[PDB]
Amino acid sequence: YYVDWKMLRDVKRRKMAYEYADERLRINSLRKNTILPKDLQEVADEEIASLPRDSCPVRIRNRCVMTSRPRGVKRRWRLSRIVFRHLADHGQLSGVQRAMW
Amino acid sequence: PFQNGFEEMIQWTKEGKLWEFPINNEAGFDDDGSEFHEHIFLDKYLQDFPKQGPIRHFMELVTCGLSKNPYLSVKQKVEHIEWFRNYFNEKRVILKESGIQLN
Amino acid sequence: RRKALPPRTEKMAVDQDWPSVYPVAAPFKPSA
Amino acid sequence: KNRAARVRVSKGDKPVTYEEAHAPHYIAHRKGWLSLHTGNLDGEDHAAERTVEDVFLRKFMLGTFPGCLADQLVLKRRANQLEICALVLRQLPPHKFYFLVGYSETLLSHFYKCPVHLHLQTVPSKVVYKYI
Amino acid sequence: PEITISDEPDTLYKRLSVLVKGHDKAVLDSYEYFAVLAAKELGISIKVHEPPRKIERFTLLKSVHIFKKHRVQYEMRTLYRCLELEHLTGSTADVYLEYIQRNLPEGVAMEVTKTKLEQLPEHIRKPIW
Amino acid sequence: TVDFIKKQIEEFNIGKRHLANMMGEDPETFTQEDIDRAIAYLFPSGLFEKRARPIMKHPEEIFPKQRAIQWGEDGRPFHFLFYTGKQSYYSLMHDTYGKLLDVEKHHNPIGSRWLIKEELEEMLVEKLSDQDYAQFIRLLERLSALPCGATEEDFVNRFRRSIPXXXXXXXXXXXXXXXXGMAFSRGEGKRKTAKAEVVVYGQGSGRIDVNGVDYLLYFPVTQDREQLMFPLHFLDRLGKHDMTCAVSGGGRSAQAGAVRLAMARALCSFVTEDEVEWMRQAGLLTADPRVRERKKPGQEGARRKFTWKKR
RNA sequence: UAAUCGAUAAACCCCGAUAGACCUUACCAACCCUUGCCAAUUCAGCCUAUAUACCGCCAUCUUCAGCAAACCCUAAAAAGGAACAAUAGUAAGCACAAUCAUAGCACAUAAAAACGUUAGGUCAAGGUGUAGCUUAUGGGUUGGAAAGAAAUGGGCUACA
Ligand SMILES: [Mg+2]
Ligand SMILES: [Mg+2]
Ligand SMILES: [Mg+2]
Ligand SMILES: [Mg+2]
Ligand SMILES: [Mg+2]
Ligand SMILES: [Mg+2]
Ligand SMILES: [Mg+2]
Ligand SMILES: [Mg+2]
Ligand SMILES: [Mg+2]
Ligand SMILES: [Mg+2]
Ligand SMILES: [Mg+2]
Ligand SMILES: [Mg+2]
Ligand SMILES: [Mg+2]
Ligand SMILES: [Mg+2]
Ligand SMILES: [Mg+2]
Ligand SMILES: [Mg+2]
Ligand SMILES: [Mg+2]
Ligand SMILES: [Mg+2]
Ligand SMILES: [Mg+2]
Ligand SMILES: [Mg+2]
Ligand SMILES: [Mg+2]
Ligand SMILES: [Mg+2]
Ligand SMILES: [Mg+2]
Ligand SMILES: [Mg+2]
Ligand SMILES: [Mg+2]
Ligand SMILES: [Mg+2]
Repeated sequence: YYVDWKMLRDVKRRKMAYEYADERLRINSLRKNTILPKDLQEVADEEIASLPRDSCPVRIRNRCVMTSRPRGVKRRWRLSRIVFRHLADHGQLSGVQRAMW
Repeated sequence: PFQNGFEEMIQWTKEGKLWEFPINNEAGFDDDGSEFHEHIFLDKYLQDFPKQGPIRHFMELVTCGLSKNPYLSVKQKVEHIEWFRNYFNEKRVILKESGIQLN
Repeated sequence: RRKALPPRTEKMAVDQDWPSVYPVAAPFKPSA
Repeated sequence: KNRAARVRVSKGDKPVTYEEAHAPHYIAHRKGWLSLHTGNLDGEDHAAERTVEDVFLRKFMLGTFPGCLADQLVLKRRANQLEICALVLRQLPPHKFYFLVGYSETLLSHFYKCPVHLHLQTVPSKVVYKYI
Repeated sequence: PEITISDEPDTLYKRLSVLVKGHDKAVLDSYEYFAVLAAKELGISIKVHEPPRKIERFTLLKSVHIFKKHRVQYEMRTLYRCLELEHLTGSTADVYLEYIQRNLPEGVAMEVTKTKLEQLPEHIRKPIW
Repeated sequence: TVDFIKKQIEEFNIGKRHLANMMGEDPETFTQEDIDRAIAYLFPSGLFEKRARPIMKHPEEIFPKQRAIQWGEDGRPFHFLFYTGKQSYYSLMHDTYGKLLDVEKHHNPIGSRWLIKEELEEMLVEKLSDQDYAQFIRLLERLSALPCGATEEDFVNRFRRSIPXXXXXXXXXXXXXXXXGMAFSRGEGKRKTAKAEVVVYGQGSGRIDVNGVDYLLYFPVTQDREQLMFPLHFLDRLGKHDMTCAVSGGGRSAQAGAVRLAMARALCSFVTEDEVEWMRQAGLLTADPRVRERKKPGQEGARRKFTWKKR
């Protein structure tokens, strides 16, 4: 079990987004070009609009991997602030010390 | 049985479980036995295409893109190009209709 | 049935060469 | 009042491990780090993986070795191999201890796809740093 | 132990630059000692220095719910030692570095740069097209 | 607890040998100095608190002193003051007072201080009270107050300590350059993100060069040039000396001040030993401890706070 | 408005968010699916009701000096227990202090700051006791929200 249903949803959006990556890339290339004819670009427009939009990149949300919390995650540890702190304060996180200066 | 720790590590490494030393981070990845001119120089795959058209503009761009791309094998770079051949060749109609004659 | 065996430090020869004892990367056993 | 990873003052009779008696602000001053790996240094990658990994090995060792675990479990990562040190209390008859040694090493090695090394240091009773 | 000798003219290194990143300054001190003592025995002619320490700090909230007046801050320090070796052979480097890396402690990382000596490529020597 | 001290000192020596033989030194001339280096290299703990770093030491420095057995196996106590609960203190007191009495029948600023309270507490292996300490020291003043015999002086010497005091601005010997055969002095000031180095040549045209350009051009702010003028106008040397300068970090005033410090430092080779104490009391050679204060989180300016609301 | 929740004297009000176009999302509107993530389970799954059942993390008095076992005394003890030319107090522990960090001093700042107090904050970080939901308070797809008569908190930019 992933910890939440929200997680299942986003796991799947990751798998989707890896699936169609190159269709996206390829099609969008024409679409982003000023050298090509506009005519090509309209059809291609309809084409990326075609492919399932649960497979689009921006629809992805980094979460805390243990705790699932949608905000507060620190990119490097893929952890929520609460969980991160929790670990770092038993000393279980290497090289992280409470900062004084 | 293991007579010593050195013995241990030794058997691990012959086995492939330990790493080789000193480390080269490319160990275990041969990249198909390809060489630099099979990445950088993409003339091979542009042979079928209109040579004076904006199609050349575009595909010279894609060329430059895939020439600079470390994260892909030769087989994938190829696949991109062939996908563009297939794509442009699939729409002859739109090529003709935009004010340029395209092959 | 409870087992207490004295540490290797008890049988240790005062001049015994060290790298014999600790050849490679080790956890630091307090016993040995 | 900071409640973080702290152990409250009792009527004064409560036994305390050296680690659990030294509060979060003390890390790197008196207390050390429970884990070691490259991942948090300036130029380094995959810190997250070693964190998930670490967490799972905490839970795993707590569950494979019931009631016999002494103090929090000390992980080291060296050149792709894990060195897992444990302070373990003496409860089990030694056969069972070696059963679980082999069991753990094998199982983990095949899970994390890297060679694991296990070390048990056995202790008569939980070390008491304070009170008691 | 098995040694072989192949006819081919082994690689020269002008300068072998070895950086060790770490957390604890102690570990990097003792490791310097070890590296210098290994190098002194292998006739390697080395120097060592201490590059400026990096300290990366960042900030989290101090509570679960809401007091944003209240934060905690955390640090990671990254300390450096660099062993700069001069005039090494190919094999010399391979062995010395093998001995170094094998004994690398768990808290530290190592970043190697070799500067290799090659005379001139073949098509450039003195042909002109 | 004494059995522990016997055992521990034995094992300490056995482990001492064991240390020398692995570390590969002669077990004879092995010192604590060597012990430290040894462990420090074997168990390298980066840790800030230095007591929590690994130690192998003679148990006497490790363990606290103990109060010895205070009574025979009959129950009967050795010292007659035992029932005072502080014998250690009141023995010193009885003796001190006795010394005094004998002195009265007989009689018909070196940097020396009395012990701290902690040092008398160490000397008697006894917890003390402030009042008690004070009482005693008071008594030692009474002792010093009279004619001082030989054993009298020894007695008070037990409770004597001596302290160092050192004040001089450290004087660099000059340096005569080989090229012109001329003497120079090279100073380094540091102020507030800005370090400067100033080489001062003893025979000048008045020339002052900064980072390869002239000082007027590098300090268009008049104030700065005044700051620069300070040491030289102080020592009346204004035209006499020729300075080369390299400064980096921070903004203009910080720079001018760094040059102030560096210069005033490089100017004490060419000055008299007396003018030095003047430059100190002018405050020229003392660094500026003043620096930016870190913002604090949940605040504004390290001091400035977010506007506070009563309602 | 068909259309979230939580905070809301000092100790809310650029607050959970170091962050909502879809997503996030918990909301409303329609449609749909019923061992419906997992190795097995008359079992799953629930941002549903309890923060006045809680653990976690914190706020607050607070840069406040006290808290507390083990004892000892008081022509009785609810409780109290010091005077230093000392009159019944001794006591390890936790606080403060001390040391650490801000790369040498020093000061400064940072940190720390017990016991309790406010049934202070949070069952929407996560986890749980008690209760409820189970062809639905569960799970999905598609759209839709976040309009200003004002009233006010904090900011930014000005008035030269
Ligand atoms: Mg997003
Ligand atoms: Mg606070
Ligand atoms: Mg300001
Ligand atoms: Mg409310
Ligand atoms: Mg409420
Ligand atoms: Mg409130
Ligand atoms: Mg605010
Ligand atoms: Mg939405
Ligand atoms: Mg719901
Ligand atoms: Mg209610
Ligand atoms: Mg409450
Ligand atoms: Mg609570
Ligand atoms: Mg007090
Ligand atoms: Mg009382
Ligand atoms: Mg210091
Ligand atoms: Mg201070
Ligand atoms: Mg504070
Ligand atoms: Mg303090
Ligand atoms: Mg309430
Ligand atoms: Mg309230
Ligand atoms: Mg819940
Ligand atoms: Mg429950
Ligand atoms: Mg629904
Ligand atoms: Mg929606
Ligand atoms: Mg108004
Ligand atoms: Mg303003």
